[PDB]
Amino acid sequence: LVQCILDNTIHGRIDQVNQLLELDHQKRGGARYTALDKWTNQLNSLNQAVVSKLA
Amino acid sequence: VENPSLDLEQYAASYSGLMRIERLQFIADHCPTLRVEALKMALSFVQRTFNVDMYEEIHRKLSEATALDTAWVEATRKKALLKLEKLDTDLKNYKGNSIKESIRRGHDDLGDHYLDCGDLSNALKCYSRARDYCTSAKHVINMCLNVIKVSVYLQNWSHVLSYVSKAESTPEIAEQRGERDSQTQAILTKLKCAAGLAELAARKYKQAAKCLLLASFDHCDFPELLSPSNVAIYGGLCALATFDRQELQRNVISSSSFKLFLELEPQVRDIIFKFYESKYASCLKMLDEMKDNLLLDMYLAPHVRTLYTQIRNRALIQYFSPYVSADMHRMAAAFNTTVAALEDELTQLILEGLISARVDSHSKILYARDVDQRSTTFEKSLLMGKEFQRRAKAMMLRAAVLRNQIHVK
Amino acid sequence: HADLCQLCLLAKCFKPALPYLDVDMMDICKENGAYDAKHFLCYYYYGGMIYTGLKNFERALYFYEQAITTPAMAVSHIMLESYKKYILVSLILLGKVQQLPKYTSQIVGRFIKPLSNAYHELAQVYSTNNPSELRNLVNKHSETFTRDNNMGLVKQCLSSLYKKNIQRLTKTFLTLSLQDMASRVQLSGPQEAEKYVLHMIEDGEIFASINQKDGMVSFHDNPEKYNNPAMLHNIDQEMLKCIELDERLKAMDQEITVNPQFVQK
Repeated sequence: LVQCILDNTIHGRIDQVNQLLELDHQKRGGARYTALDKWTNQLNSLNQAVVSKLA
Repeated sequence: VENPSLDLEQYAASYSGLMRIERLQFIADHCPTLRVEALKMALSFVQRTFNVDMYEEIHRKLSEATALDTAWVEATRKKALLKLEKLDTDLKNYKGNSIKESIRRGHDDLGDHYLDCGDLSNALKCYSRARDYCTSAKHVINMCLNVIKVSVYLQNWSHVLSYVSKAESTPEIAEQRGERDSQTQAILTKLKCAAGLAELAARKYKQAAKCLLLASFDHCDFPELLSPSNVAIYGGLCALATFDRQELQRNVISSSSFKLFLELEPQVRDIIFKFYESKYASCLKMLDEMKDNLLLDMYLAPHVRTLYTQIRNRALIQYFSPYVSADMHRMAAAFNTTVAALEDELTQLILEGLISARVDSHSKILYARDVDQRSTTFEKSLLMGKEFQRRAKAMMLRAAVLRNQIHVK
Repeated sequence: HADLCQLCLLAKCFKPALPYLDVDMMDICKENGAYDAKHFLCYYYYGGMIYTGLKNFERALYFYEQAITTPAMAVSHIMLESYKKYILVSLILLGKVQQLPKYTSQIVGRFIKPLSNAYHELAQVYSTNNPSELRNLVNKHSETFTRDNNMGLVKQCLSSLYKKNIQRLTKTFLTLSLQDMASRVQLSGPQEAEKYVLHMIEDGEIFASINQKDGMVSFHDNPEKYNNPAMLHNIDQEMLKCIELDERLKAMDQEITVNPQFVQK
């Protein structure tokens, strides 16, 4: 399992304490949150430029 | 410390000339009960090979450690100077004959004497003039060989970087279209191999191995140059530290060109294979034993500490990558340390490094922490709004203090 | 405003001056001439002291910054003791000295800074977490910190170092013994660390629970998910501040357009 996971062949992780393998039935349409993160980052940089234009 | 796998036959047959002395001159002198035997072999070679300045510079220390022919070195100094002047007059005759064909070998031959004599500072300036007298592509091929080898021998890295870039663009972008898919001789193999040694000194390990792995074993064994033994070690250790699993498989594990170098160095081959196969206790243990051997090197010694730390960090991240919760007792045994020492190493990797986990010190279990994407965006967006409003109010007051023209006079 | 803040600062009645410090000044009264920069700096310095006394470091830092950024050509006594307090307040609220605005006067970068060298050294020590070393510096330069009357604001920097280190343990640990916790933060005792964590939970600077049976502290670090109606009202309140702030920006912009001087160029 370790070799497959490190090779990106199996999408999951191993719970060594309980001897479990939790798969990756995840990664839904969460591209909205990443889009909002880019919007916030651009606004943070743009705001600083406007104030520091001349003085 | 014992070296049973290193026989003296392989040690002496790797290097040639006086470049061996500068290897064991200072670092190999910090280990007692080991230099004394090597001094017996050093007493047979250091007198020969045209040594004049180094004859007295280094032997003054070993003299007090304890008849001989003290007058033997006196005669050598005077005779050497006379030989250089005799052949200069003959060369000038060809130049005055207006024969451009015969003068071609004159500049190439005169620069050769500089290397063997010992004085190399004048060779670099002489080679600058020879560049002007090179208009054909055939002439460019010859003078490129000399300039590369002499630059390293003086250890001027600032000038090496500025000068090596010229060799890239000068020869019409690698001989037009490559001259019908490269020549029979792999000259480009030697070009990159010399560059590989320079890049390691520049503290760029990834580019050093990247430009060292494509070496073709067609040269087999070259006694006139550096041994292939340290080439595998330099490439392998830089391969383990900087490239990831995908690049390691593509360039070392499955690349059927560098494996030949791994044959003459079996120890490094076991290092990379065991690291790839997620066997860390064996990979790190035999790496630790090899550290003492590499510490006597002149080139890898200033990089042993940095490379080893990088390798161990990669092992820790790669060990925890497939897990969502990993017991610390199994992890401690696999890393040759104790649970207490493992905790202190992982805290540094969680505070800043690539590991995203939370150590549970009660049951000694390393749980993996996954950030919540939705909450992270809300926290950052609200923080940006708070910062933006503060900047707006401060600017608003700045407008008032600018209109009123207020200053401290 | 400077006089009122100064009067309530000498005789300590900070509450009456709050309504005149919670509003954002946008205009400066010309007062038929006069009104030198001394009055402007006094308001944004005595206001900083007032907020500092009430342990409101978020707005106290803002007030000191405005005084520093005032255009100037010479060092003043009322501006010298505002770079000094800017560092101390930033060390208490934030983890380090905040970066000054790019349009600050050049007098602070060339003349004010060299006099304030005990506070700059304090910031240097307050970059690698070591309370023992910072304790020595405080007792070494103690004569300077007590002459400027900003004593008791450096002792809070001592406490803030311990609380910052505990706030850093939440970035790496999930359950830590009290005995083990009082070994990296140099609290020297599980009993001492027990009350330090308890105080921080009540303030809200950390999310943790103390298990006295095993002598452990579990770091929850799960404050709230953004699915609340209270959070919806919180975002709306931040909305109204920005919406109404933009309206006053538009109003002052329009008066520029109808200015007879503006139309010519």
